[PDB]
Amino acid sequence: MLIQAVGVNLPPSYVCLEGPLGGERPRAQGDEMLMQRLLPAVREALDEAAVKPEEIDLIVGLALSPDHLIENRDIMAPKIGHPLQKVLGANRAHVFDLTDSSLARALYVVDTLASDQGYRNVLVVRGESSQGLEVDSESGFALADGALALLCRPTGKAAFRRGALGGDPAQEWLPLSIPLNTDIRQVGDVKGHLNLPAQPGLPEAVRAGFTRLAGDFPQLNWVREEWFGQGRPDGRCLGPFELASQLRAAQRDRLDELLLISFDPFGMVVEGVTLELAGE
Amino acid sequence: LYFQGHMHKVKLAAITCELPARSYENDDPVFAAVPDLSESWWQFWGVNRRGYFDPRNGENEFSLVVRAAERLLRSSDTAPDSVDMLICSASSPIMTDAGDVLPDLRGRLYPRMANVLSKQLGLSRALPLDSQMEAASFLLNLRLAASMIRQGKAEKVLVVCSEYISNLLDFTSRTSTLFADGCAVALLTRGDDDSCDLLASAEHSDATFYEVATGRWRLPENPTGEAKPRLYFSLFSDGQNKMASFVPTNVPIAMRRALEKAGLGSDDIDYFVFHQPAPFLVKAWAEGIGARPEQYQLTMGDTGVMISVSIPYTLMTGLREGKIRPGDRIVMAGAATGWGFAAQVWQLGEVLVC
Repeated sequence: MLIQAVGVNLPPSYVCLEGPLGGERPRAQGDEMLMQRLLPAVREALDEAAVKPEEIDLIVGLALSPDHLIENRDIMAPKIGHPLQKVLGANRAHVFDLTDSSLARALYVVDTLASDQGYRNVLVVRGESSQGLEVDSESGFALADGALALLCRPTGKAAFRRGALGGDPAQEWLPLSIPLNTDIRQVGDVKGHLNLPAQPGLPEAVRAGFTRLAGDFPQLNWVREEWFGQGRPDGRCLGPFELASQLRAAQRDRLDELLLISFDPFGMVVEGVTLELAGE
Repeated sequence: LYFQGHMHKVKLAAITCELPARSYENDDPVFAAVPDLSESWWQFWGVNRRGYFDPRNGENEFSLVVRAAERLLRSSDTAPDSVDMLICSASSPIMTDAGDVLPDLRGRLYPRMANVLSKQLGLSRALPLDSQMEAASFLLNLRLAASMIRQGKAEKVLVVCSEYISNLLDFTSRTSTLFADGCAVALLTRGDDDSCDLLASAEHSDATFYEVATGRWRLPENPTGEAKPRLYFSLFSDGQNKMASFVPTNVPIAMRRALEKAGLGSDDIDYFVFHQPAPFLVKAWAEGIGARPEQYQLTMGDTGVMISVSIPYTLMTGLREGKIRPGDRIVMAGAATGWGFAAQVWQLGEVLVC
C-alpha cells in the first residue's frame, strides 16, 4: 500500500471535556455535516497526487456518525462513500464501507482486495460529524470531528499487526460501546450515547501498546492516532486525524516507508500497517 | 526463463442458513396499517410469506448466527482456533444482542458483530472485520475472503451475513411488505486441489440514484398518536420511477465483466444464483446475460427479500436440491442500494450444506 497523498479538513471549533479520558477535540457545530469537510479533504488529496476523480477505482469509508453525514442530515444509510462518489464524479469506482474498523486494518484489507483486482488508485476516507452522539460526560471521552482522505496505490505488500494494549496485562479493559438512544422524541435528538468507562491508565496503555507493536518493525519510523488528551500539549488531540500532520512530516523528510498504528476502542487493541510513501 | 507466481485456490467449503421460526402471510395483521395493498401488488413481487426475528423468543441477529456458525463449525470439523479471519455484514445499523461477551448491552449502533462473535465462538486467532454493501454484502465478503486466501494471508475465513431489517421497516407503509430477516454463514478455505476456485469477479458502483432507497431517521409514514422518530427504510417514489432501466442492465454489466476476466462466456456456465428483489428483476438479469429459466431459481416466495442473505440462501437451496452439482461453474450476481453491483464466477467442488 502506497500513500499517494493525504487530505484533512477539521472544524476550527474545539470543545474541552474533563475526565481521565477527556481532552480538547474538534467538534462539528449546528447543522454542519460531514460532506462539508470530506469533499475538500478528498479534493486536496486528489490535487496533490494529480489524480482525477474518474480515475478512482475504489472508495472505502469509515464513519460512525449516525446522522449529519450529507445535505439531508437525517440520512444514515447507504453510508457516505456513495454520496461521495456522486458529488466527486468517480463514475468508475467501487464503493463499500468497513464500519467500525480501524484505519490500519482497513488499509490492510483494502490493499489486499485492490491489488488482487488490479486497481491503481484507491481512496480510503475517515470522517466524523458527531452531533448525533452524546459524549461520555463521566469519563470525558468523545470522538474528534473532521475528515481524513488517503489516496492510495495498492501493492499487496502491506504487513499487518493486531497487538495488545500495554500496562497491566491482567487488567481487562472495558471497551467502547455506542448504545441506541431509547427515548428519541425529535428527529434532531441524539441517536446514540458514547459509553467508555473512566479508566485512568488507558491512555498510557494505548501508547505503550503502540511502542510494543512498533517493535515488530524496528527498521520503520511510525505514526499514531491520539484519542485522548491526557499528557498531550494543551490537552488537545485529534484522534485518527493526527495522522495527517505526521504523514505530511514524513513526506517533508523524504521517508520511503512508514508504519501507521491505529487504536481500536471497540476491540481494545492497537493495529498497525506498513505503508510506502510518495515524495512531497 | 523465470516462473510465474500463482495464487492459491479458493474453496467454498461449507454453507448454512438460519431463518426465523415464524412466518407471516400477506394477510397477517402486521400489515393492518399498510395502505395501497392489492392482490396485484402481492403477485407482482412474488412474496407469499416472510419471517421476522422474534426477540421475545430469543431470536435476534446474534443468537441465530451463533447457532448457525456453531452448527457449521461442528459439521465441518473446524477447530475455532483454526479460523484466520471473520468477516460479518449486517444491513441494519441497529443491533440488539451481544451474547455473553457484552451481556448488559441492548440496542446499539456499535460495535458491529465480528469482534464480539469471534469471542463467543472462540475464534481466538481470527481477524474480525465488518463490511457493508447492503444486498451485495455476501458477495463482497467472499471477494475479501478470496483475496486474503489467494495472497496467502489467510487459510480459513468464516463469512457471516445477518439481516435484522424488520427493525427498520415502517409498518404504516408499503415499504414493509417485501423485506425479511435471516442469517447465513459460510466457510472459505485454501483449496488443496483444482476442484474449487473463484475464477473472477467484478464489482462497480453508481451513486446517481443514491437518494432513492435510504435509511433515514423520520416519523412513520402514517403515524398514530405521539409516534416517536425511528431509523426507517425510506423510499423516494419520484426518484425510483426515473431509474427504470438502471438496475436491470447494471447486474448484467457486472456479470459480463466477471465472465470476461474469467475468459468464459455465458455458454460456459451451468447455473446462476441471483439476488431476489423481485421476479421481474431476476428474469431481466437472466435474460440480459443469456440464462434460461431452468438455470436459476426464484426463492423469495417463502422467505421474502432478505437483503444480503437471499444470495447465500439461493446458493444453498440450489445445492441442497441438486440443481447445483460438484464440478459446476456458476455465476453469482446481485444489486444493492448505494448503488452497487457485484458478480462472481465460481468453479465449485463439493460444498457441505449444513
